[PDB]
Amino acid sequence: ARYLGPKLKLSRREGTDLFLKSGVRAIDTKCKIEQAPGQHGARKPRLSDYGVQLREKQKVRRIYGVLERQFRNYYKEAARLKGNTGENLLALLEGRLDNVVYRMGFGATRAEARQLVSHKAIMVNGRVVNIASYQVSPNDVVSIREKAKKQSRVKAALELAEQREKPTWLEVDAGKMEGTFKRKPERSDLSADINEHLIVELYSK
Amino acid sequence: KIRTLQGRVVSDKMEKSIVVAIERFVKHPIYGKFIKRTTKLHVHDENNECGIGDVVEIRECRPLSKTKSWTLVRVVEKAV
Amino acid sequence: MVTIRLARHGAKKRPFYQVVVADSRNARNGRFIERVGFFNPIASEKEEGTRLDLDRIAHWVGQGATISDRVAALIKEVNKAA
Amino acid sequence: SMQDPIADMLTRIRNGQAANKAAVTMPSSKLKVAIANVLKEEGFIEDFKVEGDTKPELELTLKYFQGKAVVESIQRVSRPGLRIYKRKDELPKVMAGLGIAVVSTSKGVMTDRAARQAGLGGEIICYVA
Amino acid sequence: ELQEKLIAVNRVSKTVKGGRIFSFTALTVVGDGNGRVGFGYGKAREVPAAIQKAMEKARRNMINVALNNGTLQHPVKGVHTGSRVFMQPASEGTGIIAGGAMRAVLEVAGVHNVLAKAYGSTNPINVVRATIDGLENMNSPEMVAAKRGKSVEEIL
Amino acid sequence: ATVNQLVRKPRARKVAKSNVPALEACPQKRGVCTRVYTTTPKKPNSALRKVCRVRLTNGFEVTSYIGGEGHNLQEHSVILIRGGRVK
RNA sequence: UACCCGCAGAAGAAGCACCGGCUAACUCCGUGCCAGCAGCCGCGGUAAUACGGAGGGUGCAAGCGUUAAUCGGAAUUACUGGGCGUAAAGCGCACGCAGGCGGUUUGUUAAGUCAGAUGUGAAAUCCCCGGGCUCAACCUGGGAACUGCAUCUGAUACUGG
RNA sequence: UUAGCUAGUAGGUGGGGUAACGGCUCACCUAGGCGACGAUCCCUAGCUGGUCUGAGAGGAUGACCAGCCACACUGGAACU
Ligand SMILES: [Mg+2]
Repeated sequence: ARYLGPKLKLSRREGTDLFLKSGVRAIDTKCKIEQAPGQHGARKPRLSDYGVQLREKQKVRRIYGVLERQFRNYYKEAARLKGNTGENLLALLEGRLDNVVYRMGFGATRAEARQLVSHKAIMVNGRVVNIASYQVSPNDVVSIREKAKKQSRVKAALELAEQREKPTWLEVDAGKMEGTFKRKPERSDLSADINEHLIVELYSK
Repeated sequence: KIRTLQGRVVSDKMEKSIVVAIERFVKHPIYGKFIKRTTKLHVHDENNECGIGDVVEIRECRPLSKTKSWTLVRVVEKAV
Repeated sequence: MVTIRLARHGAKKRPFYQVVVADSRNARNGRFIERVGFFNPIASEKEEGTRLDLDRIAHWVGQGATISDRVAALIKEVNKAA
Repeated sequence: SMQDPIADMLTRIRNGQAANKAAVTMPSSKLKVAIANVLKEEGFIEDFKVEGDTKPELELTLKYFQGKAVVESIQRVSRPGLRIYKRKDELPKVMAGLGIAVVSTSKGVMTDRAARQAGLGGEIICYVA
Repeated sequence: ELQEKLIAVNRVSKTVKGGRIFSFTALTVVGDGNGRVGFGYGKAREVPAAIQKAMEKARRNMINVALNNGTLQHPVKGVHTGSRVFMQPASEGTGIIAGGAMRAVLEVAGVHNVLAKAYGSTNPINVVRATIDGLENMNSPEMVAAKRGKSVEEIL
Repeated sequence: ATVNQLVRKPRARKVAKSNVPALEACPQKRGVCTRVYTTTPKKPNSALRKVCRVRLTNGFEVTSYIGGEGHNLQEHSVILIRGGRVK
């Protein structure tokens, strides 16, 4: 129930950055960033209205690695809630446990953040949480437990967090390798390449 | 005070029994039109005293007959 | 006749009981009479485990109700704790 | 023939707007005045002039704005073949409340937003927008 | 800043003694994201050529539409040539709910959260003419305050 | 469309039937092969469509298209049909 | 049993469907109205993006497809929310009962109608706010709701009497 | 393209009967009773909370949980 294929092949499909590797080696030095994979990947078609709504939703899933049914459950939850549904939807996406570990930069990629939660190396409010898709409540702490603090892939990811923009809604520590979920973020606190007014309409035919 | 009803004296031929029809005036559950709907009842009169074509006032009583569980209380405007 | 017994309402291996006024000839899925409270044997900490209207119960024993074994135990032990 | 004076009235209002007339007259009724004394108050006509002794005749003054009309819509909700009785909660909002709905309740004739503040429903006559 | 969307690519024909002269036709709409929008139906002998005539029609002859913040102000319906189309404001954060040409014409109209439904003919020429007519006569609370000689709070 | 006519007579919503009645609202039904043969189709296409006349469970005698290319079908053989018309 | 530590290696653990348009995703080769394909329009009559194979790609996922079965889309029975000059559709007209419908004005009545209040509308379910299981599914607390009906107190504009 | 249906039927009086009221049963009177607001007859069917769909209106639906009902080889009958 995971994607296991080539990561940058998905980047070549959507054509934009998906942050799927550590960014140490330059991304364009690993793939033609503006050719879709395979034979007929150079020629850009007159892409239709249906496709760009699909490609937008296929972007956001492949941003966070979320399969369709479980992603649809987020849509059902966000539609049940109040206000802007896409802002509610992104909050659910930011509510993911394996997201915040990448947002705290403890794992270099989200999949490198996910394996840690899979291999039980995390403590949330002092409690180990095996589920990567767990929804993070506000004002909680996410601490590396002391079995796998000594992994070299932890502290090298901390430097990659220094390379990235530091998020705002995360009171993150370094010496204890812990953090604190301050508050929920905004639409504005995330990127602008994700349209609110498309992923709603795709699931509202 | 009592749960009483009125209606139209339809038949008075059979002895100690009159047939009274009652208009219930009800909305249609879909179309919303108010319909005159008719509920007839066999009412035990005494005395066979009711004129045909009359407004009576009735009351629910204990079961008088096989088809009759209704007894009048009084009569308004007996004439034709 | 009128009973007050324990009614399994929960998942497998984790029981939860609606201790209600019911009938001693009816069943657990089926007919109760009045819902007078609940009980969790897996009542953890920081949560109540037995919230019963202990005065309408006295109304029905006044009408001659029948009280089960744990129900007689737990109404005592609530009053032996509250 | 004559199945309603009210539906006669609203259509005579409706056809007078497009005819760009300044005065629409008709025989008057007690219910007609009770409606015509709302739309002046609600600002959809300018003047009504009830006159007539043997038979009262209501004469209206149509309100025109920037050349064109004011009455953008005028309808009938409770028709004589199908009556409408809605409670205080099911009172509508004509043009999202920008227009008005004429309701007659036991407290005479008023608008719906007054009837909500009156807190009592009744018979919805027409929609004016 | 006037964003532009083509609507229809289409191939009609005249018939002569020699045969059939195919001609490509195109429907477009422009709009600024504010309450200014204009459609354009162009026609030429060529697909990238008739669209420019369709745009040039649409760049002229605009219409001024009283929007609300991100939506309509009150629901209204729209008709042109058997193409009865109802539309409706919605709550914030729900997107445009419409199909066909109506998705395009509201997006260049700069609304963001609507409800809409087409009845009858879904012919994209006359279905967008019905959208415009409903958006055209949709009026402000401020205007009907001035039309009725009142204020906003004298309406609420 | 007058509501008095609507009162005296309700709107008769039209009742639709199945085009595949022999299954009698089942997903698949067992059948027995009666005759296996070919059939020329109608005008726009020209082929020999392999097809079998089938005795069913409920005694119905129907025809059902053999999909694919090539088969090992005999008469007096137990088969299973899913539906779908051939145009 | 729940849960807790050791152990060992990337180890033992991914597949269906699809690419003519409809609808996201194409080339090559076989094939020649044959073999076939097919939800619809429709493809194959030697150069097939529609057949078959390959490559590549799209969609999902421990499942993926097909069939069955119900609503939706379908306003395609149109209460909400249709039409009848010629696209289906106004009886060949007239009469007329039941029927439905009713000018104006005053009182009366309070039936309808509206308002209020009691009773009931079991629980479950759904909704809302919570809680509990590592989360989720699930369980569960409280609430709202159960659009009603009965009764009582009004109300009097309209519709009735 | 089911229009007439009913003789204990319908009512009364009296007697009997049942825990209970009542053609419940019987006797004797009366001729009534029902139906075009669908009686009658035919076809199909356990019913509701609910479930599924639908924006709603509605539509379909009654496995699982409930509430009720009916049945227990078939047809019968009482017994306790
Ligand atoms: Mg929202």
